Amino acid sequence: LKVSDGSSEIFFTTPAFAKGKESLRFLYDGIRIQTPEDLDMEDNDIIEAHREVQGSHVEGGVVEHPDAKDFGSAAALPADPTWFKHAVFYEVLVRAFFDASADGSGDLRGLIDRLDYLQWLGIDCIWLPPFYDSPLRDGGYDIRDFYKVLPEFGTVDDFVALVDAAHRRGIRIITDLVMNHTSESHPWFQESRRDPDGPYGDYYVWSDTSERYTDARIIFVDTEESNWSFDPVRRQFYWHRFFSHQPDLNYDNPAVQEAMIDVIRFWLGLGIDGFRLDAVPYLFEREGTNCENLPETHAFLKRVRKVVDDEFPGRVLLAEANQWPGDVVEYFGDPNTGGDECHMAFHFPLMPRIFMAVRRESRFPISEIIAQTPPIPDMAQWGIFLRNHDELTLEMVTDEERDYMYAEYAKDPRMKANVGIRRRLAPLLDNDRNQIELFTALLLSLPGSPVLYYGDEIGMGDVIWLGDRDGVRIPMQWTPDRNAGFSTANPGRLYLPPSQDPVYGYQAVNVEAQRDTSTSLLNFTRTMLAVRRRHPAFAVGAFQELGGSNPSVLAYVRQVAGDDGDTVLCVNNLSRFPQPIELDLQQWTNYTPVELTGHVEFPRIGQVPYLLTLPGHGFYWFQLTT
Amino acid sequence: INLKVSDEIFRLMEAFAKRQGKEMDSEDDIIEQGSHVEGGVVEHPDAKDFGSAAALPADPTWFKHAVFYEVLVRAFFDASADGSGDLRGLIDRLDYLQWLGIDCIWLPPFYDSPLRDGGYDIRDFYKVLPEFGTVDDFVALVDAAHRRGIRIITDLVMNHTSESHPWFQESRRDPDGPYGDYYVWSDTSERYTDARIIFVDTEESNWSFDPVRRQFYWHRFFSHQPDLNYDNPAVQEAMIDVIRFWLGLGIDGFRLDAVPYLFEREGTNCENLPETHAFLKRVRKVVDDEFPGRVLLAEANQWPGDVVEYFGDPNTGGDECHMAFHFPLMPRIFMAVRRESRFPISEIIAQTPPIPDMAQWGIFLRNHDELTLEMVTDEERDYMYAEYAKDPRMKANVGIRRRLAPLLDNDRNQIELFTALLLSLPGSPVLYYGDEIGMGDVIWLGDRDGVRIPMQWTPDRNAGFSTANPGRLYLPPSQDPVYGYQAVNVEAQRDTSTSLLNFTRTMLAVRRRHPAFAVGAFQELGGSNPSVLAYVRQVAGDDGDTVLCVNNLSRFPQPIELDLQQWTNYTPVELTGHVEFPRIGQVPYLLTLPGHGFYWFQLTT
Amino acid sequence: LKVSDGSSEIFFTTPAFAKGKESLRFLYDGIRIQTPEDLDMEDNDIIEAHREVQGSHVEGGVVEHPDAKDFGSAAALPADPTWFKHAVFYEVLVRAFFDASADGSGDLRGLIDRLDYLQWLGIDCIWLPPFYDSPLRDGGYDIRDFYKVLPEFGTVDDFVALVDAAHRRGIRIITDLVMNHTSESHPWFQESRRDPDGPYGDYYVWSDTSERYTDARIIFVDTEESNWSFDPVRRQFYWHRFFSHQPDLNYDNPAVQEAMIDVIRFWLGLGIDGFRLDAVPYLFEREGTNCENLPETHAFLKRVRKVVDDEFPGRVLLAEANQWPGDVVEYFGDPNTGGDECHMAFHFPLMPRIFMAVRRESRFPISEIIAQTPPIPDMAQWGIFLRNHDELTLEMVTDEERDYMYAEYAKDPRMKANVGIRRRLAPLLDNDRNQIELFTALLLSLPGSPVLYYGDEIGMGDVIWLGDRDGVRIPMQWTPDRNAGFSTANPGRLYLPPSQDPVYGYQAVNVEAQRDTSTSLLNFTRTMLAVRRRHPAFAVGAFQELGGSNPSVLAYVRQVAGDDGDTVLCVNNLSRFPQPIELDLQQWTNYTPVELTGHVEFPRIGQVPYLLTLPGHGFYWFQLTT
Ligand SMILES: [Ca+2]
Ligand SMILES: [Ca+2]
Ligand SMILES: [Ca+2]
Ligand SMILES: [Ca+2]
Repeated sequence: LKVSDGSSEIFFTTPAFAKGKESLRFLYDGIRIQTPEDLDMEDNDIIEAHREVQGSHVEGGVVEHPDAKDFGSAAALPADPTWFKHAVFYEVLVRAFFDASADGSGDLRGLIDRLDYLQWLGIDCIWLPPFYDSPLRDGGYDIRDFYKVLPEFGTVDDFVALVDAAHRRGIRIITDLVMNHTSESHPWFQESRRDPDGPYGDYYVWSDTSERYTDARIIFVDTEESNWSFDPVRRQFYWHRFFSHQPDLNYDNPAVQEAMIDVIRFWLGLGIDGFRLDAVPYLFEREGTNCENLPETHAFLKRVRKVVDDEFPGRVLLAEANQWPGDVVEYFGDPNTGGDECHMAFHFPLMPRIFMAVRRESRFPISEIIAQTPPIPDMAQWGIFLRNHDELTLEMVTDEERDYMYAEYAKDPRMKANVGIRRRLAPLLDNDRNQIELFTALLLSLPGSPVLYYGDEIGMGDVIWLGDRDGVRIPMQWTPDRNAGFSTANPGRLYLPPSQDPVYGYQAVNVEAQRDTSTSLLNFTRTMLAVRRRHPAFAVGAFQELGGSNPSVLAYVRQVAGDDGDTVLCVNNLSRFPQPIELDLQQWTNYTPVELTGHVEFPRIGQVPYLLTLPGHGFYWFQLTT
Repeated sequence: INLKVSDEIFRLMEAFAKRQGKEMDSEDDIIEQGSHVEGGVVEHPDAKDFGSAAALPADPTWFKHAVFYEVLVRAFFDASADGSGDLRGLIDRLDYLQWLGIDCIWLPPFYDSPLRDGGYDIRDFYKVLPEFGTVDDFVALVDAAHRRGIRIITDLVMNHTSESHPWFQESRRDPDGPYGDYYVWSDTSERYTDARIIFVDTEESNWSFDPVRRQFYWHRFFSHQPDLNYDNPAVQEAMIDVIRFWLGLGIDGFRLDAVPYLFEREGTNCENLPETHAFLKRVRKVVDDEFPGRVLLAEANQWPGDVVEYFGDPNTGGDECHMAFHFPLMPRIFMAVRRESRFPISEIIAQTPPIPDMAQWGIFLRNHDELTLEMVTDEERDYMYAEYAKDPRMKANVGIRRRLAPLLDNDRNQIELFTALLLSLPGSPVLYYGDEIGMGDVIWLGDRDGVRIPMQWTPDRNAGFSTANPGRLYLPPSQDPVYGYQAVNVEAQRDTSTSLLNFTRTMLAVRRRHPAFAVGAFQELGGSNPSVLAYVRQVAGDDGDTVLCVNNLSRFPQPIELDLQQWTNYTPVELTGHVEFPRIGQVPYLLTLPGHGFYWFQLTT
Repeated sequence: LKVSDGSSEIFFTTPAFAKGKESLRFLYDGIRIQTPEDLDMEDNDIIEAHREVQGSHVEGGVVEHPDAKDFGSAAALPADPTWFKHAVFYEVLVRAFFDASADGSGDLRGLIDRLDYLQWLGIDCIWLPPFYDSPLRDGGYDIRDFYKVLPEFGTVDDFVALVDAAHRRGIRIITDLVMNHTSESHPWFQESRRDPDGPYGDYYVWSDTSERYTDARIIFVDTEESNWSFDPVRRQFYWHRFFSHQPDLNYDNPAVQEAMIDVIRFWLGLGIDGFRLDAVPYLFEREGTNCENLPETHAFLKRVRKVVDDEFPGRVLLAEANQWPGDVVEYFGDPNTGGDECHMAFHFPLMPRIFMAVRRESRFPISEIIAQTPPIPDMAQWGIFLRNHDELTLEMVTDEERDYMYAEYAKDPRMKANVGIRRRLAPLLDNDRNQIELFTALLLSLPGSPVLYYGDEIGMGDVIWLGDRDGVRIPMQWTPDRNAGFSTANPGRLYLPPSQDPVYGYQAVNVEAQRDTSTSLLNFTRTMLAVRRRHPAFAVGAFQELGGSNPSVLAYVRQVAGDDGDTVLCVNNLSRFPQPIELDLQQWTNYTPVELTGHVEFPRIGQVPYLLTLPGHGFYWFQLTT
């Protein structure tokens, strides 16, 4: 008799295969069995082994959804409305970290088991890309059910257990949430194309003609030909700002707005602490405009921010906005209010300038965007991560008018080749350890809350051939064991093969090998993460670029405002050669720099230009004491 | 000063050129033709515009006596050192194919294309994709292949073009122009509603609204693949001129793709229309009149019985396609092994319709085709219809093109058994590149791209396929611990005599010495054991080639008593070892076989 | 029909296997063949494929040897009796570099093909471990024939071609040569145990008792029990200072001395430029002494040095001597003579102190041995290589009386574990790129001629399980191809398997990958090799350790004596943390340091302590101009 599941097979009056699972369902010739003569079983027959309240339900023409009271109440933390400024974020796919169910795909159940590593690393909050139920036609960003987590990951109660356990250690949880669109398979859309006179008939934008909203540009110009697609059911055009399978929400309907914010109370009611809003420059669409950054779109964001500010105190709202600095600051809100919209916006053109600066060996590309950066509300924080494109529209922020480097990125072969490809830090810097430590020093010292991608802390690579976005979404390399220790299942049943690259593969780089070795990149990242934790000037301090005699090196002091305030000095060399520089630190005369990693005392600053020397791509961190 | 040279090294141009394995030309920091539209006419080159390739002596039956080798040009060999397989690289590796013992090479589409659908979206019918080479490089290919007895056929999508085709750009821009009616256009979507959607999960309608022409165009496949109005007489002559072009260069034939969807009529399913066969009958006419001795193959994801008429009228001996493909073959062979019974194979043969005399079936070892990704099955005529879902392996590899070795868990015995059937059963066999050395599949990079991984030649860098940086490779060679190039490759397999490659070559060389495997009659022999499938391939006439093939489908040793009194007093000679077995009398001949084993015998006088 | 050679098999009135060889001999059933019916060949028979003036000949009781005039005359270089001071040596096994014969073992024939890489790297002379005919019972150090090169490597004419081609590019050739002993299989020994009254009966030390020379210690105390072994033929004890199969030469016989120096004229007459003398503290043995460093042993070395000085001008003589500095200086000769013995002696305890210094993060372990080092003749040069033990007796130089670190090496786990094991630089430093660049900066700047082991320039590792000495003797990793591009033959027929280690293997590190990448260790070594070439103060300059305010960093100036002399400054940090140091460079007031790799100009030195800053394990190289 054969017993099979697809990848693993075992041959055997009597009434072993389960023994790394308990939980499995067995059938024979399409018959759910619980002795062979009873079932007319003959030689060389086959038994199959398949896996075994959970989901919004459409009843009488109405899509019902459960409430947060139907599930367990997760314990929250002492409310600190300014935690997101001191936080270090860790973006990671649930699919890619750990597989506890041994089903080939990383699940929530694996995430709780790996929380000891993330605390040991020194992160303060985990950022989860969308994991709700979806057909996975656009990387989980085409939500099919807001109230149902993807079954391949787990159940909602597993999410409550994660928020609980991550909270017991002092770590928070945020997630993406697509605002502009849902998937075709969402019940709201299926009701619109079938019951126009029903309650969900105007939940989406419908028009008898395509010559409407013509001034808006097509984001995915290589795949889609128009933001209007002819639905075969309703016999009408529906508005999709991304792909055809992603119809845009009609926020012109107030029930849509009330439904979307209701989903926001649902997860906040469960215990989550934050949200990154995806595709928010496209909520509202009006004729004659580009259907982007409209004032009513910002008005809805203001309403959401209060709903949280009132009902869910101490939460955080982030904004994914592929816009040049000066246009994203609008999504912080009105400056006089001190923050009436998203608490955080991401400074996208940061590394695109940092990358070009170290290749041009000059600080000017970085000093420019910092001065050009507008001020933000005091209770707000810029979001700085080490990537060039956003994980929704693989495009880089640029401005023909306000970016002097606009025509210079294409003059870089590394930039011109990795266009539209999201890559990890190590392959972006050709695995140069000196540069990896340099880019990490900048990200952990520049004004704003840093975001770390999973795997960049040990030097993981990417399989770009697997996708321009999925290539960076490879399983986390834990051990040099099978499946990189990420799953104890068959390799052919995994969601994606762990990288077997000769230099970036799990056999060569993983947490186990780096953990058991000093001078490992993992220990470097953890050391800097612990150093930065002991100094709030790295999170809420004021930025001041200092006078230098050498533009090849970027130097700046971050000082916590007030007497006896935390004052650190960061010096970063962008040249591949040793460079000297005299510093204009006369503002801190009689201050004594103390290097942070080694606690080594350096000469006391005075009134003469302070002389430092750095190697190729080196950096220094001093504490300014008195 | 110091200088970086990148595509990284810190004279400079030459020194960088030599280290990259490329030619130089190929005070005064970093250092980094087909068809043409002439107003409103899309002019295309002619067959006389290039040199003529040397052809082979006219054989009106070679397609029957042939073993085909499907190879994606992007995957065999890279000579331009650009990371992708080109034409130029293929001609170098003709020595391996001639040594392997194939007869002709089948090439997936290589035309200029934006590669939005595996090169099946043709942007220009008269320009080879620049990464693959140029039209002049094909002439050298067809020439070089022919100087050694090897022929060339390629895919040719018939039903649709790419959206980027100049015919479609003039159709949506100049509706009153000469190309404005080269495609099907509609003002409503409620037309041809009785036709089913092929890609039901990707597309929601076979009509699509162009923003320029503000009209609905017909596409049987993808939105970038608009169907062609074959009711337009100029479309036909333009397409048969495309056929005239390559045949004038020297190609030995084509496979016509998506042909059951050419014409369209309201009230029908827009499939297998009489005008579609009437058109193909005219294409036959023009190839037999102008280029005698060429072959037309019909891609048809249809059930045997719904494909036989694509051969044409049997009275004429075949006035349409010379070849239709017998698709449900291995799905029954695969089921037969899991059933340890010969009924899944013996039943399809007992219900396969006749074919014209100058026709031939096409057999390949795959469960799904390359255009779509569906497994053919008929609720009425397939008695295994529902039992495929009762197989976890079949259920897992659904819509997934997978090679032979992963399908059979790399079981050497099973691979030899499937190879023996493919090379002995009636029909011209097709070998996918990699099945000869037991290559593996990557899967994760595409349902159809998983089998399109680079040819694993040597255990050197890039599997000996390219001399370029692995980053510039179009697809990385498989580094699987069992299926990788370090484990399986042409270099190692050629050495060890017990290798699969030496096995397949031995079968190819043995089959070449016996035409009964190609044009002989088929006669299943009654066996007392249903686990064993034994058949005879006999050539009509005295002293005709008569071979006996016995195949065991159980994983255990099995005996079999056979009915060979029609061949009394003969002597079975095994082909691989030329060992003489006892002469057959009036007794049921007894044979014993290992698990998943097979014997080939030659009944001689 | 089968055609086989052992690892590769091919099955086939007719009269392919040769096609990557021409050259092969074929036999069938022990019959040298040049049609099967002629030879009674049947089905399933087998044909074997075997490989096809060269050797000293023992005639009438006398071991005759050829002369240098019987072979081709290799062109020499313009005589420069001081080239060995400016030279950078590259020790490499012929067996391990390249296999041109495709026989599984690296040959001389491969060495000429790879000479373009060694010039491109920037070496000045190649050092070849012993390659004469030998039974390979002790790593080729048990010479069986001085006049016959090992056939597995090639012929003598292949050695003349190598000396020719290496000379056309400006590179020289030296080799080891065992002085104290030969192998049992040497014809001189076989004549001694068989014909005592013959000419070779007193070529070795024979005694009827073992109670002679009792005060000498046993080197290989773990394998041998006595330096006396009872020969079964002569029925007498013969003296072996190493292993039993290595009987010591009897230099008390003057014909032995004349024969040994004759071998020296043989290779120098061919065209070689140098010799490292192996086991020279054991030539002469006298009763009551330790049979080591005896004055008559030094007297023989003096005689040899002249024989070269007179007949072979411009050659070089090196001395392998596991002795503390102060005892090895004796092998330079009498200081007043200016050099009457070996031109070079190797400073063994260099890195043993350098290793302990960077682990103790203090310059004192290095500053001590330098001051304790005695002066040497002006026309002499210390030999500095990066290893801890010598490749003959896997032991480390130490002195209970004159080594203050004597009892401290065992207190280091890395040292205590790698005892008796010769390891490469990268595994010795845990593949820390910063430390590898630091140890290389010291070796390329300290007083003396540097010696580089093959593979350490790209970061190769070792397979210590293959042998305590053979583990470092793995094939050179050229390409990620089969056999690391070292041989185009079967992997099972290779002499040793190329390292497939996940981090040190050829797939991960090889010359091809490093050559095509900036910031690669190969390019670093080549850059430093080209920088040092443009500055003779790195070879013949005077050493002066400078006054420093921080013992964590080693600083020294190397100046070519005279006006406008070459003056470089090397600063080397031994701490894993950033460290500042004020330099006492008042001797070079108004001198301007110019960093060598980047040509960056640093502040002009004056009368105030000069301040520099370094990172963890960093180093700087400045040129002192005026
Ligand atoms: Ca919208
Ligand atoms: Ca190419
Ligand atoms: Ca059509
Ligand atoms: Ca001696």
